[PDB]
Amino acid sequence: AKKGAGATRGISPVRPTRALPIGAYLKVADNSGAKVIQIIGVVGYKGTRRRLAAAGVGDMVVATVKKGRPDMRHQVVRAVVVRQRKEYRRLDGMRVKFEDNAAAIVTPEGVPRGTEIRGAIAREAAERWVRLGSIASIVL
Amino acid sequence: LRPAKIDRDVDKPAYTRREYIRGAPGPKITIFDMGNLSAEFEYEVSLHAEQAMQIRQNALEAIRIQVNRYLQKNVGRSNYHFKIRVYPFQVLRENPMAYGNGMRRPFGKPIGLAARVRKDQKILTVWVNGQHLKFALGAMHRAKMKLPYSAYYRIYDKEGNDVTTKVLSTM
Amino acid sequence: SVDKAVIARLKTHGETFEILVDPYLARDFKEGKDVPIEEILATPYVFKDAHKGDKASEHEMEKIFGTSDPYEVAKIILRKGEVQLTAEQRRQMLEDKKRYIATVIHRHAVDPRTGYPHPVDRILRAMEEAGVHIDIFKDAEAQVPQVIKAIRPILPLKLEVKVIAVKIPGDYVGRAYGEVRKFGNIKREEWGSDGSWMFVIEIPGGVEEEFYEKLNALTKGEAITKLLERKG
Amino acid sequence: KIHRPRRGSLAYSPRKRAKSIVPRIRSWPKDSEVRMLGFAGYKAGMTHILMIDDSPGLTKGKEIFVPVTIVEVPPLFVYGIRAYKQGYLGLETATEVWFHDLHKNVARRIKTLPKNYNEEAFQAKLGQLEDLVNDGEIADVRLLVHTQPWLIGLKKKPEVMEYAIGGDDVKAKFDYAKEKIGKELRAGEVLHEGELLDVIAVTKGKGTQGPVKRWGVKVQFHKAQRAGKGRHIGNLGPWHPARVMWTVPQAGQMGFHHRTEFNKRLIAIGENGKLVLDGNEIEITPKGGFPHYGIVRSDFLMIEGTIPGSFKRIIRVRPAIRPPKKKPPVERPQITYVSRESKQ
Amino acid sequence: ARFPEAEARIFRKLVCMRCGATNPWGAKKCRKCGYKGLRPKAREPRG
Amino acid sequence: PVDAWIREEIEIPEGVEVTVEGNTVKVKGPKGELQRELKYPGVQIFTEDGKVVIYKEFPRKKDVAIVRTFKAHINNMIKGVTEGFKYRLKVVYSHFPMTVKVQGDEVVIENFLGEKNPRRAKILPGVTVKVKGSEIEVEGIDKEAVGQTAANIEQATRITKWDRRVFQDGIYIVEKAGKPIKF
RNA sequence: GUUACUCCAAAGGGUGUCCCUGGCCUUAGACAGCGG
RNA sequence: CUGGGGAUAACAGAGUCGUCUCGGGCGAGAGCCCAUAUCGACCCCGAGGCUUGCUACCUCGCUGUCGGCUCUUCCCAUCCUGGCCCUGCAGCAGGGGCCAAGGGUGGGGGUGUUCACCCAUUAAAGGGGAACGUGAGCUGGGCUUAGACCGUCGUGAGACAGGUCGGAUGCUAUCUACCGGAGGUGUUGGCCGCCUGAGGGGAAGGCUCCCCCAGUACGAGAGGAACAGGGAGCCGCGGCCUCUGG
RNA sequence: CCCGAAAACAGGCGGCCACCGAGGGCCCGGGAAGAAGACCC
Ligand SMILES: [Zn+2]
Repeated sequence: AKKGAGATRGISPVRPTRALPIGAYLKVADNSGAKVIQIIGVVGYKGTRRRLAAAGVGDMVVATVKKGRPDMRHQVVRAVVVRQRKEYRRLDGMRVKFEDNAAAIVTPEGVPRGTEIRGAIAREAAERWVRLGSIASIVL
Repeated sequence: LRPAKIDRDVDKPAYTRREYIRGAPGPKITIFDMGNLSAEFEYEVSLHAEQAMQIRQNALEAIRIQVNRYLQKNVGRSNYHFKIRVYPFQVLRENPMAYGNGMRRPFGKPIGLAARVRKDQKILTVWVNGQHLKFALGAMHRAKMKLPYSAYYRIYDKEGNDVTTKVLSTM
Repeated sequence: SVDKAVIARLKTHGETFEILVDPYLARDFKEGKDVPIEEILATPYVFKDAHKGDKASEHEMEKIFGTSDPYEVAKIILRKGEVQLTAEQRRQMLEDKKRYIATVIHRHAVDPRTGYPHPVDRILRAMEEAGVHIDIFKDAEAQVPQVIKAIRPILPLKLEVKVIAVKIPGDYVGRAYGEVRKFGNIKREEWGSDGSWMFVIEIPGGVEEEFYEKLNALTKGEAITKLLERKG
Repeated sequence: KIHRPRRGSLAYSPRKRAKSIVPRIRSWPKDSEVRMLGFAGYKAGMTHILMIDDSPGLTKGKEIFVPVTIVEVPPLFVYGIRAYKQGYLGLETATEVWFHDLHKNVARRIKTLPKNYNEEAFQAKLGQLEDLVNDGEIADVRLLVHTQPWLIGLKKKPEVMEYAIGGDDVKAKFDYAKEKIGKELRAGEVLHEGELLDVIAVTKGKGTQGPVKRWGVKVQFHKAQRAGKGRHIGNLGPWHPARVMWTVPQAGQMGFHHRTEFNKRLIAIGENGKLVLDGNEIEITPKGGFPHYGIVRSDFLMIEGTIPGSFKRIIRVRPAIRPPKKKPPVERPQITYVSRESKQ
Repeated sequence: ARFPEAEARIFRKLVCMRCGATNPWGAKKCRKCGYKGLRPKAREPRG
Repeated sequence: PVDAWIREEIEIPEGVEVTVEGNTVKVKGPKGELQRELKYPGVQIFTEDGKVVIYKEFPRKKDVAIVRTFKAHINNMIKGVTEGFKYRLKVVYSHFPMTVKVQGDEVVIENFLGEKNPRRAKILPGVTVKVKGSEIEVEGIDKEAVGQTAANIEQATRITKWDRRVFQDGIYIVEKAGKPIKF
């Protein structure tokens, strides 16, 4: 047991489906300067001939900032998907979906660049990144 | 420059006359005698060509420099009369083709020079005393490396008789 | 190797004569060297055009320039004309030269506030910001002095020779003497009854962490040191 | 150059119609327990349960959704014993012994049954086979079995098959077979709840299909879609070799293939249509009946996951020729809910 | 942490300067190439 | 060729019985009995009154080498059935002491470099191993099997991933059949 | 290797084996070993 | 426009290998000393036929095209994955070399582009051949007709291996080949059923990350592994419709 | 794991008939199978 007290990652047994390919615009839910981002990459993914990388809830993506204060605009950031419109299954068999697609901006390690998340987030995301539910007021 | 297998052989007529060859080049070799020239040494170690051959002046000069540096670092200028016996008289030519006209009017312009040697002919000689035959053989080897074909060395005494086997046995 | 020979021309007296030179030996030829213009050129003439084929009239040259030899008029074409270096080569050479300059300055220049060095990266940044006129045919060593002042105000710094006083408990002195004198300028090498080496060195001042870290790695962190005045 | 894997597998070729609707078993597992190594039944339908997870891995100890297939298994009848010997290359049949009293319907598969063949003749033949086996020539003993499709009113023409016996002693195998012949055999005497199984059946038919669906070929650019080539492959190959290669994807028969699956878990064995969960006896048949299959009434297997075949197709089962190293326990798991709502 | 017993069995080896193959202790030429230059396996660090 | 009738001879000691059965050599002595097959085209092994004689009647270099090799093998067999052979191993470590133990036909080594997994060496039949602290003895009646057991115990500890000037832990032979190993 | 030619890879190396020649030590020689 | 020409070019092929791609021998030296950890001048010896040239043996209505999409296969001179050796290899990483072609080698921006350049990921994002694989498979952006504009050359009609806009894409398969599906004869009388399994095919699997071993070995410190043991996922393959979507 | 008695040593076993007739096909009601044929009840 090396480093568990100060930690950024955990395990989740659900593995939702991949609903957002490269090119998708995400509304930002954290209280950072950014408002809208665009997906240009999915961390950890390897594909095939003429396949677009896609992401779902709990995955870390590489994105560009399109709207927000000039300090953040035109930069390449990392972020985590915290809710999606495409329904995904759980262990009991009941499906779950949300009202919109949204993300939260983090550091390559997994540390949030912000102190407040607005709206409900997914337990899958909160489980895989233990430093988010702390700063989220609703986790379903 | 171009590979030496182009000029190795001797199947072409001799081309050694400068009152008729237009634009012929000068030699890049000026020194043929090195060391001590008036010292009457005992043993004469001479290289010999194994077949007929055509040696470039570039190879000649490289041989000269290497062998002389070796003999200086090991034997000492006071010894080792070193001589190259052959002079470059042949003129080598290349066809100026590579817009071009290909094989139209092909007769080469002169590029370089070479020395012609026949079978069992002497190329170079080291005159040395007994206590440096090791280094004379080393020089033989070094020169052998830098030649287009193969060559063999022999040894001679005063009166110029072969004592190579007797001297090789007893070291 | 005419495949990638480039062109240089001199326009004067109402005509146009190109040449086919090696792009990296023309560099030396106009930089200032003992020049084998034979090796420089690709074809041994002077011509209207490299892609057409028309070598001009000998007495036309005689008239305009004054020479009969073609190598001499090509020499003067390279003198007073312009070479057709590709944008690739121009960019690459420009960058390499200004990198050379940035190193040549950083290695011995620092700010008189605290003695920190100025990294080559932000040296390059200050250059690109102020706007520097790097010549691609001039000698770097000789064009730096201008670039000094053109960038001093935007980024002030001085040529600040650091002078240091160093201690070693010599057990690896036979392992550090040569290594540390590779730098140079070692003054008053002194000793002690405990075989311990004490001295005062006068190296340039920009490179300090190199010296410190190499000494620490070579002595297993068993070295004492003190910075005397930064004699400029 | 762009690299990518080829489209489809070459391990299941030629992709042709199966030789028979009754599937053949090619290899048998090595078992120390002296028992019949398989059973056969008819596929009925699918449902789902909620159970507490047993197997190693994450999710262990939690309540999970599990899909389930139901296979109706009426008892088989053992009508024969075969002996095998070793020939030059492989095994060859040495002789057969049959029972004398067989159902009237067996003649629908075997049109030519013996005329008199009384019990004393049957016993004399058994004795001959026994003495033959008692020497040392014989190498393997197998049972001859037929289904009884008339109990569940599905049809009247039985399916006739051969099944191997576990162990490594021909004499033990023969004692088992001699105590079995002439009788009905149930699935609870052969299978154990919690086992892993391999299932064998012929897949659903789909007729002739093109390469997009038969091999996973791509649909061409929309210009080709408007040219008349959208659902075609580009070319059949290069100039040299000046022939079409067998590896090039083409249209042909799709479906109705012999296929084998690995490591499907047996959850529970039911009797007379009922399952006992917590003292209760509940019916697996959903309200309204299984779609395209009626009511289950005799005996049934509950198998995890999916299995090849249409609904009323004959299925064969064998134990785990190739199991993993971290098997789950051989014991019925804890089931919290079984769905028996309408399925249409 | 010197262990001469370990050294006598790790470092009693010759190496060929042409191909790099290892050779027995008393070899005069190499096995794969016939080169006559063999140097002992390095027992202290160089440079 | 080299000579005419190359012939080597061995004198049979106190109570050693040597027999030939067509290409095999049986050697019985106070302890144990050994067998070995030795054949090469043209080489004859036969027993005289009190001698082992190896003969070839028009030999080349390779035949001479074969003959001398066979002679050495027979001498080893004789010495083995007479006295025996004894090899010695030394255990060394810097950190993580490791425990070596004998388990049936295997030697097991634990805590080598701190690994959670044990290394295993196979003992050949007719060999006995004794562990007393940092020193190990392999005693046996036949030299090939004895040396092979020793070599296996050694090769169960070999590293490939780190510099051996620094990582030197393991087990090493120090004495072969009564012959120290020196650099 | 089992190739007359049409239509067959080298410089440089080899205690691989079979031969020829010429010197030098030998009844205590040329390795290793008891003993500086 | 007519008549002809493979007596003669562009064009693929044959030949050749100067050039090109890949190597070797010897040893001046560089490397604190130390040729050979690494680098290795000058000079000599080669392989391949994947670059361009040379020649003019084949074809003058065989097809005269570049690039892209789609589909299959082979070579190794190996980029990653498996296993080893030396080091100027403490550890983490790096250099160099040996065995191995089973699997992998992707997505985007400008440009008709191949190539080259840049971006973010990645275990890595190797390079070649098959008529510069593949138009009786597609496309038609470039190139190479007839229309038109600019610049330059020319008295002019006009031209430019200079730039720019626009500019036709045919087939009922005779033989063989392949994917699947049937009817016969033979197997020495006819028929029903169950088996064997000679031969052929297979990638049916490949790879990554996390936990623990462990802040341990190593190391002055900064930093920082491994064997075993536990989990999850991506790519590929084969099936099914209980659940969810169309 | 898939194909596989046309495997030319063109196989083994059990059973039925012949040495009027065993067996098979057309036909009829239909699919879980299907371009014609074939397959299954
Ligand atoms: Zn070597």
